[PDB]
Amino acid sequence: MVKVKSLCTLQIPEGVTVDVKGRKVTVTGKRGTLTKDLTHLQLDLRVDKKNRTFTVIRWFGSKIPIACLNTTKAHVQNMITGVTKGYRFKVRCAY
Amino acid sequence: KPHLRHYQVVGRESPSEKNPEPTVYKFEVFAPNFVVAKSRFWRMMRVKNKVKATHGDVLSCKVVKDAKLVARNYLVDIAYYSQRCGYTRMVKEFRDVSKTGAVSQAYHDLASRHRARYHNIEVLNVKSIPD
Amino acid sequence: VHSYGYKSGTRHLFAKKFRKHGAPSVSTILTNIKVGDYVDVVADSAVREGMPHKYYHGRTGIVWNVTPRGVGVIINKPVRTRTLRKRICVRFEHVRKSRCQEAFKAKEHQFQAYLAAKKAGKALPPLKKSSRMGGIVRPKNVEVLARRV
Amino acid sequence: MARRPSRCYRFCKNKPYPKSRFCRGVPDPKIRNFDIGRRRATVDEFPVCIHVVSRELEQIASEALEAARIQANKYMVKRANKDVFHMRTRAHPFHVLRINKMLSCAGADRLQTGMRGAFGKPNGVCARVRIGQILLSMRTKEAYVPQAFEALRRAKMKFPGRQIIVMSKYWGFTNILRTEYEALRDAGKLEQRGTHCKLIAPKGKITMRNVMA
RNA sequence: UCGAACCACCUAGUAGCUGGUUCACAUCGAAGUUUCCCUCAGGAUAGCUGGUGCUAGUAGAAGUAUUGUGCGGUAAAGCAUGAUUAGAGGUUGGUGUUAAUAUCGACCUAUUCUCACUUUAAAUGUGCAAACAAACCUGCCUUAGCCUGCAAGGCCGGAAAGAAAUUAGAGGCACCAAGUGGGCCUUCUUCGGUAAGCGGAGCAGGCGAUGCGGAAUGAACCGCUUAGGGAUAUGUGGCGUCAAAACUUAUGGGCUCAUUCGAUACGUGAAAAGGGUGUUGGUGGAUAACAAAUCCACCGGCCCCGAAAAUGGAUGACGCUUAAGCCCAAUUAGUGAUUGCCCAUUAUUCCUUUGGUAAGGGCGGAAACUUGGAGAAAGUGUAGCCCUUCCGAUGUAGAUGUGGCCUGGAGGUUAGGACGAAGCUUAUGGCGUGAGCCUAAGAUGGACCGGCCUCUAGUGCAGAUCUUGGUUGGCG
RNA sequence: GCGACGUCGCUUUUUGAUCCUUCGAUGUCGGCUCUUCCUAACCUAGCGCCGCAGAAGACGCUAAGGGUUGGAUUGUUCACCCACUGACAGGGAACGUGAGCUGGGUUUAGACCGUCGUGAGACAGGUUGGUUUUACCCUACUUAGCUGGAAAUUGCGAGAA
Ligand SMILES: [Mg+2]
Ligand SMILES: [Mg+2]
Ligand SMILES: [Mg+2]
Ligand SMILES: [Mg+2]
Ligand SMILES: [Mg+2]
Ligand SMILES: [Mg+2]
Ligand SMILES: [Mg+2]
Ligand SMILES: [Mg+2]
Ligand SMILES: [Mg+2]
Ligand SMILES: [Mg+2]
Ligand SMILES: [Mg+2]
Ligand SMILES: [Mg+2]
Ligand SMILES: [Mg+2]
Repeated sequence: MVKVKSLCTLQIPEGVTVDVKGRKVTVTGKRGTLTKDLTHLQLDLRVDKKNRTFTVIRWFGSKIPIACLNTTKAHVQNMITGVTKGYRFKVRCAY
Repeated sequence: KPHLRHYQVVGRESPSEKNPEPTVYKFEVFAPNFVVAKSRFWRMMRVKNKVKATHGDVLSCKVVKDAKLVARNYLVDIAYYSQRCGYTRMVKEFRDVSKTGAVSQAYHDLASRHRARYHNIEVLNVKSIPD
Repeated sequence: VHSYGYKSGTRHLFAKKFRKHGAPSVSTILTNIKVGDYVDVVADSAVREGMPHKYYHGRTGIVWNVTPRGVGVIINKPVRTRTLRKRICVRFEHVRKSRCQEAFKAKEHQFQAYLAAKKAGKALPPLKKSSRMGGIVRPKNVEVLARRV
Repeated sequence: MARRPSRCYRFCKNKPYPKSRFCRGVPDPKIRNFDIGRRRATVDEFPVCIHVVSRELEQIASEALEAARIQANKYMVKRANKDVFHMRTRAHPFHVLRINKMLSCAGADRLQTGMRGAFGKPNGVCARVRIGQILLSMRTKEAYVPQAFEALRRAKMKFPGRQIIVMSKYWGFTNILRTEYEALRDAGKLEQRGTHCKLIAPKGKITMRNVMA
């Protein structure tokens, strides 16, 4: 029924700094800044050191509690990347 | 605190006027009472031995003592009945302290997910697991 | 209520049994009945002359009358709130000498002959032994039971 | 829509009525060609003989098994051959059926028939299934078994009620397992009879002294 | 007034039809079935029931088992009387063929498929018997039977005891008489019908005729069955509020998110397959590679859709969702063996009544510190002769009893009344379970009348589209 | 888009049963009039999708919100045409609706006819003529007033968005 699988980790290099305050994430860089919200079941966001590691542990787990962990992993890396690299969007037409 | 103690029920078939020394049958059943142990003692012999509770006598039912209270693993080969897929067996390896404890969780798991209750449930091989 | 004749609803009742048909016994002709003994009024067919009504078939009762070739049998009939001692007149072949008392005919025959043997008699030969009591039973084959599928 | 869709006889609220000295005007069922395919077929040909046994006490009419005699049949050619399959039907519509047609015109309206003179007359025939009835048995190779998980479901959905495939460990019209069957041909335990065969049992008779004179 | 006027009379015409039929309590208490009937809206007859009984009645007892001993042919089963039939191919007809060939029927075979006919083949049933003459050791008589004695009948004495359970809540008849003779529901099974909240049955239970307790609600279901009270404890059902009880249990095992979740049976049935690429469970079978783990097939739902109506809208309401849902468990918390807790016309116990004619004991004078009774009378019945003891206590139709109630009058007796009788009024109390009685007080009444024992009847009224009188609403 | 064969859920303005309620009276269809309700969507409304280039249709889903006619013949319901229209959808409300109307059909007593019957008469066959009572009562609604009222008339009882 219920089990545990693993833990999720992200490294935070120079040029990017992440907080943990009110369990929310602040990521800044040298090309832009962005902050948002990533709450979910058993998903308590705690950043260990200021520039060491973004860790998000859950203690319970099932198909739904575990199909929601690594989406914050999909939504924390692009915080750290967009503040340094950024992704451009292009649009075309025809006539 | 876990109900459903473990009973050691043994019995001949009222010797005999025919065979004069029928083979003794012993088996261990988890039950709330011993009246419920004998009730399910005379269901195995009525089926697995074709012996009635009338034409036989219970030799010595007994309460198994215990194991030194310490956590360990348990795989309980359990066989239930239901209109929900009639007569399926199962394994459902539990991790409780005593055999009484784990088989309790076995019943409270089947009645939880298959709604199969005490009399629709046979048990076999309540053993332990090292790893 | 279209048909209620003297022989209604009695196909299987008067029908002879399987592979035993034909003439009645020579025992049933050589029986000996008195006024007073008991008789099973088991109406057999293949005689078809003197069979009683259906009702009096599993019934046993006193012989109040023994004519030359007709036994007269009283039989209790629970009519509605009382039983009638019916007085049926059948022939002998529809009659067995009823065992129904060998249960104590043969009991008090040897039961007294040994109560006398136990009271005065000549000697008291030991009889049937006790039935239900305890015992330290020694097994001869162990076993268990889990399942067979 | 003019004939009751075989549902008002899904329960044995009535006796069985046999075609007998009782009923005398019984009509004809449209299911006739029970067997289909290789016909003189020998017995060593197909390894698998799966049954199709029902589950409940349903009652299917003469109109759904008759297409199962064709529906569960036809899908051979589209994914197999006819001569590589045994299509033998193993039932018959025995229970002759009555019918009461109310509201006659000879008389008045809505007060002509006050429930009298209103019993049955022949209309057709249906069947009584109880738990454990074989609808349509199957014989096949190994490379032809999963064929009629469709063809059956093609005709299992022509039926009133449901059904299942019964994977078997028998050698068809015999009482022998497959694993030991390859061993019995090694010692020739079983004989042949045409499209079927009979088992030489224990208590063998002195008659078949098959050894050289 | 006319498909036979009107008046009076026969005539109070007859009505198996409709309506009504006047007090109390107590003791019991049913039936809608049998047969017969121009019978089926009714009768008669049995059964049911009451009263009065008679009688030597632990027996000629039993909706029970045991033991023996009979009986049976339904369930299941199985296919000979039949089947039902096609599948493998080969005597008998017709025929399409070139003495060679089939062809379908009949047949021939191993079968087959699934049914009514088969068999001492159930369960449940039911018939019988089971301790003082049923066996004996004997002895009569007429001998009926059969050629002295057997056996037989009507007898009989000498002798006989049990080393078929229970209740052993007493057996047996008899008489008189009602009421009922429209049942319905239900369990189990089952005939007919498309079906039914359908018709017809068998069995038992109910309702009727009956409450109480709770399934929100309901003649019937679940408990329990019923004199008036108190307490203790339960039953069914419950314990989030309504609502007494987990003041939301220290609850434990899992399950469940449901854009109408789900949640007390029987109410009627809720939802049928079907699938999935869904959440949880299980089995068959790979890789050690998915795009250090990842597969190919299905079993199982909870759950998603499939699915829908018309006043507004129902788990009963709110509401509940890390439950107050579901399935399992629990019952003071893995510390040590019991009743977590709340509710009854039930149970237990305690008083009180009342009946049983239920048992007893006194049934005319003595003492335990204060009075009551083992001194209140020989008695159906009361304001009981007195104590005390057991048990039962509902009830429609009906029956019966009452030292029982009441009205008018008679024969007796006792007695009132102008110092106020009947009557009448009632926040006039009391006292009787009640019918009712008695009292007081009338800024009522004015002249008759109460108690008791018998007698007597035009004797009790809420209800008849009652009758008569009067009033009233609507209504200024 | 459906159609072989078929089947399986749910359907009432359904064909009949059932005999449960009503026989000391629930007054008969259809209309008129008026209100409501449902969606299984007829129209408009929202995308969707095709052998949907424009045009124009095509299939589908979402939505009860609004809209859904005027006539001829028929007592009609239905049906049929006529014509408009964006289209003239399908239902419930006791087959919504007579102490509201109407009285055409059912509708009796008159009469004629057809068949039937010996006849009186019968026909659920046709034709014609044929009562339609009562609100002044309670509530519902509709408007029209009046007056009490916070322990919703009471305790002094005490709570201020
Ligand atoms: Mg059978
Ligand atoms: Mg009996
Ligand atoms: Mg009751
Ligand atoms: Mg309810
Ligand atoms: Mg109490
Ligand atoms: Mg829980
Ligand atoms: Mg008088
Ligand atoms: Mg009078
Ligand atoms: Mg009066
Ligand atoms: Mg009156
Ligand atoms: Mg109208
Ligand atoms: Mg007009
Ligand atoms: Mg009003």
